[PDB]
Amino acid sequence: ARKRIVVGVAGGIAAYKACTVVRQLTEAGHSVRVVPTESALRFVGAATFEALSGNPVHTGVFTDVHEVQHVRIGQQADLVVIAPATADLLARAVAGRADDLLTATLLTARCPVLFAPAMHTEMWLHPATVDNVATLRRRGAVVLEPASSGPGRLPEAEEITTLAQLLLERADALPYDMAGVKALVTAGGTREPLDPVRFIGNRSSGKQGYAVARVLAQRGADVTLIAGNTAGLIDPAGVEMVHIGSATQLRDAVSKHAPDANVLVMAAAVADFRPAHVAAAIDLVRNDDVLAGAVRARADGQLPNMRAIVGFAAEVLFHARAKLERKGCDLLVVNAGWLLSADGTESALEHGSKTLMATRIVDSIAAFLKSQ
Amino acid sequence: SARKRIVVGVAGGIAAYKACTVVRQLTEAGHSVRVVPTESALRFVGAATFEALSGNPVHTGVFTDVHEVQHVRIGQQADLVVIAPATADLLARAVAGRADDLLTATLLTARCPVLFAPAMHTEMWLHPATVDNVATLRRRGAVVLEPASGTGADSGPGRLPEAEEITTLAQLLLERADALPYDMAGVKALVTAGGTREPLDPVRFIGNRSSGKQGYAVARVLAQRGADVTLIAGNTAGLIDPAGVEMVHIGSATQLRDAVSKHAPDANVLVMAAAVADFRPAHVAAAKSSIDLVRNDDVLAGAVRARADGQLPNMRAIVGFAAETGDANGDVLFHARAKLERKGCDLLVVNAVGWLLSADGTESALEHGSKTLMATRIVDSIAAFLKSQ
Amino acid sequence: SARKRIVVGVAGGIAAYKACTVVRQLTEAGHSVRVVPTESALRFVGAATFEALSGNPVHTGVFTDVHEVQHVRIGQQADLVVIAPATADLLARAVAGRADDLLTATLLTARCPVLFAPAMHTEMWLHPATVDNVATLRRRGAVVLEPASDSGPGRLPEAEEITTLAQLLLERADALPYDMAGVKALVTAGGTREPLDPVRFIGNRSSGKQGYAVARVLAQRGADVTLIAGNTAGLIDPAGVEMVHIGSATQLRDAVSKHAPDANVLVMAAAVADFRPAHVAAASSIDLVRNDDVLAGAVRARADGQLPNMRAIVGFALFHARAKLERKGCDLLVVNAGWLLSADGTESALEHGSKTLMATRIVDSIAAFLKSQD
Ligand SMILES: Cc1cc2nc3c(=O)[nH]c(=O)nc-3n(C[C@H](O)[C@H](O)[C@H](O)COP(=O)(O)O)c2cc1C
Ligand SMILES: Cc1cc2nc3c(=O)[nH]c(=O)nc-3n(C[C@H](O)[C@H](O)[C@H](O)COP(=O)(O)O)c2cc1C
Ligand SMILES: Cc1cc2nc3c(=O)[nH]c(=O)nc-3n(C[C@H](O)[C@H](O)[C@H](O)COP(=O)(O)O)c2cc1C
Ligand SMILES: Nc1ccn([C@@H]2O[C@H](COP(=O)(O)OP(=O)(O)OP(=O)(O)O)[C@@H](O)[C@H]2O)c(=O)n1
Ligand SMILES: Nc1ccn([C@@H]2O[C@H](COP(=O)(O)OP(=O)(O)OP(=O)(O)O)[C@@H](O)[C@H]2O)c(=O)n1
Ligand SMILES: Nc1ccn([C@@H]2O[C@H](COP(=O)(O)OP(=O)(O)OP(=O)(O)O)[C@@H](O)[C@H]2O)c(=O)n1
Repeated sequence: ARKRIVVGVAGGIAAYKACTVVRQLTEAGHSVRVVPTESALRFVGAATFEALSGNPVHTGVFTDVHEVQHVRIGQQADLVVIAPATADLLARAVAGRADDLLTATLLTARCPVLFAPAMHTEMWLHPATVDNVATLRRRGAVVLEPASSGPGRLPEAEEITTLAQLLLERADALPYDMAGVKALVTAGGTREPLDPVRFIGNRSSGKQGYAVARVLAQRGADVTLIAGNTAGLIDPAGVEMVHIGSATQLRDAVSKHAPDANVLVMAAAVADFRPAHVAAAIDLVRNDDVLAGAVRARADGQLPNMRAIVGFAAEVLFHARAKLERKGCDLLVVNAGWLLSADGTESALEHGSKTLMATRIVDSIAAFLKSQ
Repeated sequence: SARKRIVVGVAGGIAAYKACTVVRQLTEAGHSVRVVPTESALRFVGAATFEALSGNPVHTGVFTDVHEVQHVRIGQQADLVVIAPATADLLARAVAGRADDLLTATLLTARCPVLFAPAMHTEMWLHPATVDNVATLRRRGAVVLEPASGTGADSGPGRLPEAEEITTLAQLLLERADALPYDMAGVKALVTAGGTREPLDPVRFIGNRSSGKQGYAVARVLAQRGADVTLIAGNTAGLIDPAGVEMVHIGSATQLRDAVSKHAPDANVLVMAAAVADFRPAHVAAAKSSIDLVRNDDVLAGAVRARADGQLPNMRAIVGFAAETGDANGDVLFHARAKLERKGCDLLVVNAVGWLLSADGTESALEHGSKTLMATRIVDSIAAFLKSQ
Repeated sequence: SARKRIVVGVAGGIAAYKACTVVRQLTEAGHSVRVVPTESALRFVGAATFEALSGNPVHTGVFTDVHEVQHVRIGQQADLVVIAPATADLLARAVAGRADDLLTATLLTARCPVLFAPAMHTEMWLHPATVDNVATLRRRGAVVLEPASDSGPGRLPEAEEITTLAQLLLERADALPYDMAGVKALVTAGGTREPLDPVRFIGNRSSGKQGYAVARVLAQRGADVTLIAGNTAGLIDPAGVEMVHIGSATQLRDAVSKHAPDANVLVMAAAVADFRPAHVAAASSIDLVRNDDVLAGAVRARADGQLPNMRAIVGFALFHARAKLERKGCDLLVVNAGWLLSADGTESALEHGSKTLMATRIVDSIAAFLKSQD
């Protein structure tokens, strides 16, 4: 259960944010060794990383040579996380440099490698960085899309920790395969009002919707995410946020952005009905099916971009295979998980995290779009 | 003059003390050696060791003795640059084109053959960045030796080849700059080498005086040019296993043919350079004044006939070896072409106890030189033939 | 465990990069090795090198790790201390009883065997201060390897030699007394090659190791050794041993003839072939002839007073064994399939171990026989 993680820290202003990544990985029961660059010590000192990780902090290969630390750290690692990954670090990782303990450890690691780049937009968008990021991606490393006045800010420490424990559970979880895919996602419970202060709502976290949006984003999809009431979820890096209120405001937001979308995933738990009298200081009216309405602009001919629609269902193997054909979605998800597509294929989602399940969902979407 | 100027670059690997004997052997062979270590190499082996072994000063940066314009004169005057060990860091700097210490600045300056001898932990060696860099150095004209694998649990490639292997591959490039193109990639080659031992008893036996140097040389040259080489060796003159070849040790000629028949199906090229014993001893006792002899099987003929009977499909080139002393009944090329059509070989190496003859009709006079230089002429023709077939 | 603890000390000679191969070899043999360099050795080989090979920390003075009592525990837990190279300066400090760095402090506290492998320029080695210091260390119970051979003596012996002798002292502490000073010895080793024609021949699977061992142990105990070698398993010349190679068994007979006069000990350890082929073809069924018993030829000349100086002859290869010695005429006989029979009837069972170990027993028996007539 307790995995061995290396946390590489390169020399960026965001280095103090790695402290939080180390503390959380440690709180989750994991064994963390911090390997900073020399230039990271100009930002956070070895003492801080030594107290948070509980293990010694060294920057070069020529210390504790008797314990062969330049190979053993990488050979025994279950994951390598670099946060922040500077342009310089990425440039060295691509070149295959091994001139400090962090880059030598990268060459030795035969485990998943997660870069969380952080830098100024101009650096991130410079053609050397762009090619370097592409090369690391095609070599099998995960390079998180940074957050956004432009792109380049380090993703929040929770997003990095979550994606780290994801790769610990499933090494192939985040291939850079959904490039060029545009995706509108919905998540969170909607709030149907009856008062400028009071309302009716439900208990959905939004986590699985957010999880699916995050996994799409970190696999290359240009994601747009319309959220309602969430369990205080913070926005995923690189996804465009559109916050909404009512189950009606959800519909308008969908039909505002859905034409540009290539893929749409209804994870929102929209409430069935809706009140009709809103006193400014029990008259319900049943709300429209936003998912089912999408399949119809589908047919009526104004979604010549849409190539996949996925639905979420609440708990029976065969009892649900009817719902996908009836609802007209390209595939449907349900957990008491099981995934069912419109080609008859069905698979049971082995138990896991909302993000781990989100990867199975995003896998089944990629396969569907291949079959076209 | 036969005295060449060698630059020995030493990068920061555990193997740096092995570079010491490399410089000792090259100076003992009359060459003039300048050692250019990286700064990290100095934490493994001291400058004083290299100054005493080479007799020349040892510096790591370009800003020393800039009056003697050493950052260019050191490269401009070298006949060979050898890097041993070449670390993953150093290969990466050479590929990027860095010139930030004296060694890498010498690499941009040198116009002579350039020999890297990598040494690393296997995981560094198989890392995609390392393998891309090795490919780029090779496409750019450098020779990058395939490392050794010397075990049980911590085996795998990445070990520095033995100094003798490095020094004799260094001398090869001093003699022939184009000796080691990476051209045999994708071919599997089976090589026999050495003499055989035909037992009279457990203790005594009949044998010949074969050193094995010929076959080992072609195995080595094949390995260092890309081939996945297997080497069936009998008795040799204490020859170290070449870097990157699978080794199989046999005692007798019967034991050789069983070993050849065991590995020939996976092979693309077979090199019969082993001096195989013509006749055996009739009775093998168990302890100890006229001993009878029985003829052994012609394993080389055994392979061509099995090939013509469809039992060796992926076999594409069978090269035999022949010893020669003078020509009277015809010329040497006349009798060799007859020996080549009769045995069914694709290539015949006639040893002047050089001549290279080919089933395509090619013939070539091998000039005198080192056994390893002759192996490159041989491997050239094995390549030339495979292009034809 | 068979895992013994070895201290390899390294002093500041050009030969320090050769100690790296000693450390690796002792480590491949399963032992735990702690390298203790002098400060001036770090000018030649870095601490980082010795750390990667030894797998153990590398320190140079006594004040590091004072908590885990290293100034003393490094010596009093060692099973062997080998110094390679041992410079003149190190030998002088060891004789003085200096302890001003970790290596010298370790030497004063060790109670196991101590093996010095000196290496230096010949003028340093033959300077009277060094000569005296080498004699004091030998007198005091240390083993000081005679170094190898500009062309003079003082080269570090090969690593394989040092590790061989290191593992020998791990098996027998008293194995290399400096007892055979002045003795002229001549040894034969290896198999022999009787040619049929210029390229073919008939050989035997003799390694030469057992004969090389006896020549090595003799030279490192004080003797001047001439080794006549046949076909060996690619063996390296022992340091301090005039080498003479031979081919056929008559070429050996010819070689023992030239050199046996000057000698005081003959160790007929070669596996000489008894039969030679009928004729050399210079290019069926092979008839053969017989070769001279070299050992029996050797006892005859001694018996006819042709070898005045030779005081001991040893043969090789105890039901009929005691009779074999009396029939051979040899002074001692080594029987392997060990047992060592003497020319005064006393026999001893050489408990089988390393070849070099039983070589020290063979030299033991030679030593007692030479002191018999002294
Ligand atoms: C205050 C400050 C903040 C920096 N932030 C970043 C950054 O966020 N990303 C980046 O690539 N470089 C950043 N740099 C530049 C790096 O310090 C520089 O590239 C350095 O060599 C670190 O690389 P390394 O940690 O991989 O060795 C910053 C520099 C300074 C002075
Ligand atoms: C004990 C030890 C052994 C090492 N061995 C190697 C090696 O064999 N190959 C390698 O590429 N790197 C090795 N390294 C990593 C290098 O020391 C490091 O990459 C160094 O910066 C290489 O730089 P250079 O280009 O100056 O050699 C080793 C490091 C240590 C501590
Ligand atoms: C390149 C060089 C090689 C040397 N080699 C030896 C040597 O092999 N033996 C020796 O006794 N002194 C040698 N010396 C001289 C010194 O005595 C030696 O390096 C050092 O001072 C001895 O100190 P130590 O006790 O640490 O060995 C050498 C000096 C140099 C500069
Ligand atoms: N007002 C609503 C309510 C539900 N949804 C969508 O409908 C699906 C689930 O509704 P349904 O087809 O009725 O199946 P259930 O799981 O039973 O519905 P519920 O959410 O109430 O559990 C989800 O994909 C959700 O996006 C919708 O379109 N608009
Ligand atoms: N029993 C044997 C003996 C020889 N060979 C192969 O055949 C070649 C030489 O056979 P041979 O006809 O005896 O060669 P010659 O032309 O007579 O020259 P020489 O024997 O002196 O080498 C060598 O390549 C050897 O590898 C073989 O396969 N089987
Ligand atoms: N031609 C020979 C053969 C034997 N020896 C010596 O004799 C010893 C071996 O004894 P040996 O009598 O040859 O052993 P056996 O196998 O019994 O041989 P033999 O028929 O002679 O008894 C060795 O020291 C060896 O060097 C010798 O001097 N010359």
